[PDB]
Amino acid sequence: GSHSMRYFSTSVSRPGRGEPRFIAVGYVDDTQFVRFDSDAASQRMEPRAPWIEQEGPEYWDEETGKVKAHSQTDRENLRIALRYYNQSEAGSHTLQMMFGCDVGSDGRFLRGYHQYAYDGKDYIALKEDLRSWTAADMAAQITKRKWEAAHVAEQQRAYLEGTCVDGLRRYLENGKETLQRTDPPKTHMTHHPISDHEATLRCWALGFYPAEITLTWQRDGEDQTQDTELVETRPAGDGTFQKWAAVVVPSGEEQRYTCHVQHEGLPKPLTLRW
Amino acid sequence: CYTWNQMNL
Amino acid sequence: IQRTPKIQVYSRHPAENGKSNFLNCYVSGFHPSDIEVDLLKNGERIEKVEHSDLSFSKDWSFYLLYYTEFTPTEKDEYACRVNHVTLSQPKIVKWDRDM
Ligand SMILES: *[C@@H]1O[C@H](CO)[C@@H](O[C@@H]2O[C@H](CO)[C@@H](O[C@@H]3O[C@H](CO)[C@@H](O)[C@H](O[C@H]4O[C@H](CO)[C@@H](O)[C@H](O)[C@@H]4O)[C@@H]3O)[C@H](O)[C@H]2NC(C)=O)[C@H](O)[C@H]1NC(C)=O
Repeated sequence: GSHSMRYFSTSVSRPGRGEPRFIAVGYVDDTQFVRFDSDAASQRMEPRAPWIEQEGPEYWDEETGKVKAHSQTDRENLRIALRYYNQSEAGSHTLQMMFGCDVGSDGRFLRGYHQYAYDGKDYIALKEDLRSWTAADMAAQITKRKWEAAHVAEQQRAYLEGTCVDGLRRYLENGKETLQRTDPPKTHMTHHPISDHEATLRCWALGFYPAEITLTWQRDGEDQTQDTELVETRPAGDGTFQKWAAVVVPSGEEQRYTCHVQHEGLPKPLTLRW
Repeated sequence: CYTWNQMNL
Repeated sequence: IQRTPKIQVYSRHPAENGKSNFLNCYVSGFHPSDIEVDLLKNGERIEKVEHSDLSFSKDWSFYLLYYTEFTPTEKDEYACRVNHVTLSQPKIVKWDRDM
């Protein structure tokens, strides 16, 4: 099926306590495989998945060099944002960045990404045409003029349509034992009385990969939408994910409620009933 | 497969 | 902007008393990234606790997984204590075996 590759970087300044802290992480689908921490001792792009440790030291020299350069660029980009927003030099600010590509079931390029965020809000983002930028405020429009004059999107597109797609196909191959196997969710249901006239039904989904899943409660075939407590999908810690959905029901009316599980690894969507 | 992020704001 | 962390305390596998497991504290949806997370056993802080590398979701809000290996018992009470600028005080979320 379709697959994705993403890098997420974060630079947090700390005036008076040294250089800004830079952290970057790389993902294939919902599987992290590399990391870089500017405060770690190695000062190297470190591996985080088994299928990437087979890469030679030439790969690690190349990736360590590119991520170190990004770290220093975000260091001077944090100073620039201070001038743009007229902010003081004592405050701690955040510069975040995401870039990557999406490939189809065959490996063809579908979409590419290249986005910046300052202090948690959108700054600039490469549009779907891989040529123009979405400037989110007056400060980003200064950056949009600079980058569109220096044709920044052209080199960034060459990576997205080429180096990103090639590396993603190469990663999916080396780790096909993990990256390309979908684990369907193991489901169960629990029952908790809260008073003598109400009770809780909790619908569990455990040990599934990839993370995308949909849990829905129904009363007499009608979606609940509201009245349904839904938690964020959470990592189990072993590469699989968890999620549960709970509904509060009047006592004696348990069987009129159903839970519906949709997942990639399910041949048919499940329906659960107490 | 990291890219070249040397563009300044 | 500032976003408040969503906190989940749970085990990697279903809890069997006497069977080795993993205690998880997953904080997500927060901003800025500066956060303090401590796993607790009977009110006491657990010492050797690992955490994932800092990452974030599509909306730029961060998430972190703090985890340690543990063996649940009938009497032992576990919890997660999170502090963040958006919180008026450190928030303690106790571990429920069915949450
Ligand atoms: C970019 O940022 C800079 C610095 O943050 C900013 O320049 C400063 O703006 C403030 C106002 O926003 C100025 O403050 C004034 O300072 C004088 C003395 O220097 C004070 O007396 C003034 O206070 C009066 O108003 C109060 C309101 O109740 C009264 O109670 C009081 O008694 C005073 O009468 C006033 O606040 C400041 O002087 C400047 N300059 C510096 C160096 O800080 C600049 O405007 C920002 N630029 C943009 C485009 O936003």
